[PDB]
Amino acid sequence: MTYIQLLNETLHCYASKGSLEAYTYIMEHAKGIVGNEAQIYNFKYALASAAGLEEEAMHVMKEAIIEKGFWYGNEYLISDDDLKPLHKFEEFHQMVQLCKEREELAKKTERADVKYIDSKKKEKLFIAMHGDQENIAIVEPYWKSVLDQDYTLALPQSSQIQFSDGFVWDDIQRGKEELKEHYVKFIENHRGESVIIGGFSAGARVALYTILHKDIDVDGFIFMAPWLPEIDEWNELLEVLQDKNIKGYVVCGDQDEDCFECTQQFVQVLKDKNIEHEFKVVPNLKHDYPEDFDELLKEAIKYIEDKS
Amino acid sequence: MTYIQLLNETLHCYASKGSLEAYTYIMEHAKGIVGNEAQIYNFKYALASAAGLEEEAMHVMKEAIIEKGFWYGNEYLISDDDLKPLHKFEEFHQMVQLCKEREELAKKTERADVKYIDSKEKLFIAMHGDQENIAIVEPYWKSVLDQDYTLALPQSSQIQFSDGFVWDDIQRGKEELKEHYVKFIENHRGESVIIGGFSAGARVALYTILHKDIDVDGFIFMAPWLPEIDEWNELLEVLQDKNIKGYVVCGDQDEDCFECTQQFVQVLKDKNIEHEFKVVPNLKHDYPEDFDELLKEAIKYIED
Repeated sequence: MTYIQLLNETLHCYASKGSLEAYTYIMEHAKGIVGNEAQIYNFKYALASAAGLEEEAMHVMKEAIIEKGFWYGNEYLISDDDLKPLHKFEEFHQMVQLCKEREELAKKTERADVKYIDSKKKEKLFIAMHGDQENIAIVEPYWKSVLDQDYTLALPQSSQIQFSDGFVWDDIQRGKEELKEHYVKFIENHRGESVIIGGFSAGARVALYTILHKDIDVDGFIFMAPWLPEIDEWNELLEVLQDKNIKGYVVCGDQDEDCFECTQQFVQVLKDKNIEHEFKVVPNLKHDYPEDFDELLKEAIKYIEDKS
Repeated sequence: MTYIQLLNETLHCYASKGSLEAYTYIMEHAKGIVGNEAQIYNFKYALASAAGLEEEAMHVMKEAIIEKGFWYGNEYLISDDDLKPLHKFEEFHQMVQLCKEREELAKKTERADVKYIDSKEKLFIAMHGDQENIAIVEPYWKSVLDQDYTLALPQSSQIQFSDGFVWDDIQRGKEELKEHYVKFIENHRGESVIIGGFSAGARVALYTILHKDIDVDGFIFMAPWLPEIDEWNELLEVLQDKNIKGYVVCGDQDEDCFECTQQFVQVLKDKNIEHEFKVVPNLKHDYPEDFDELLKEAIKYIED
């Protein structure tokens, strides 16, 4: 029973039954209810006085005003009809005067006040992994549209350099390590909610390796022409996908001589291990992203965590 | 044509046609394409050399390495078959040596790097009812944080009794409401803004909006008390000017506010203002017990 329910039912009871019953009602139900005691006491002694329980009303009043130090309107005090039976008492005039004082003071001191309760800022993260012989400039354009879904985009670059501005994921260990380093650093000074990791070819490889070694907690993954040459060797580790409930959105073009094979073998295992996912083959496309890839990203994200 | 399309079609052309045609292909399509130039130059001179255009290849190489300062793998350089025709040239050994230096340096210096590209600041103002305060109203509007909204709970300066505040003088109310709001936006740029209220609280909220003292995207009233709804006929026009959505809720046992709330909803229909009224059965002058769920819908509706 909330403060308002108590107050509403009490009033109802005043009309329904007498002032006596309503007094009896609030006596029993007021206990424990938080809100504004002053208002609760006013109701109590007003009902007491109205019902004819003059003595009860006086000590209720005393407590409120004397013991708890609250105050009520002067006009109300000297004009509420329910309180007339109390004017006989001298203690009553004492309270009146005591309240008047507290009121005059309280009114000159009126002032606005406000309480702000700032939000936590649901920070979402998306990590995209470039392909071999790429870098951040080259992979950014294809994953830039994740900001439209309120996602902070992290684009990691491998330390394994092959030529000026060209980087690779050959050594999948350093990759997994770095990927963890970046991820740890990010959550340490944040600790976000949703996390989706995306990748292209070898990029997608390290992404999947990392996830499976539980080096990164992810809600879903979005691979584009992933290069997964040891898909059979990772049969045991793929279990991790069914014990943590992760959604996968995989895309690959049917003219991709290097990645349609491994991408379809991978999808086969995802079906065998009943992992919620969705594979999309784009006709005529080779080893490149589809021209309406930013639209697929919209679906993918919707699917991944928007849905559930 | 993207960097990848260029690179893929060029290779395709190498297999389809000769190394000469593929060279010719990349020459005309590379122009303008953004993306790793080093990789683009490698393709160019490698195809040149392979095709038999040794001289062209040399300048291509020179530019890339000399003029633009890029470098390539030593092993690749001294082992790619397509580049063998270049070993005759002394300038070629110069490049080799120049790259070896830049490579040794670059490889001892390998290091991870990452680029972050960050992605609002929303405000919600709830107005307590007469004879209430911040403690009493907070519980019914606390669930707006779940929708990424900063919650502002203003308290009227008009005190009636210990910890009991009222919106009698609807002018001071409008004033204060503006003061709080101004102060907040001067240091926040609040994108979305929704104002909510209960009874008299909702009244000041509406009065303020209409005097354009506060820009709001929507408003959520609970059992609003609007006694001069007809007197505000002219000022209600403002709701059709900047296009605001309204979500009004009221209980059918509310002796004091079901009248005015329905009259108000009537005007909103007459003035064709996007809105949605919801009557909760059996409810008196109090919030519905599943009110935090209605707030979810209301906000969904409003921002949509």
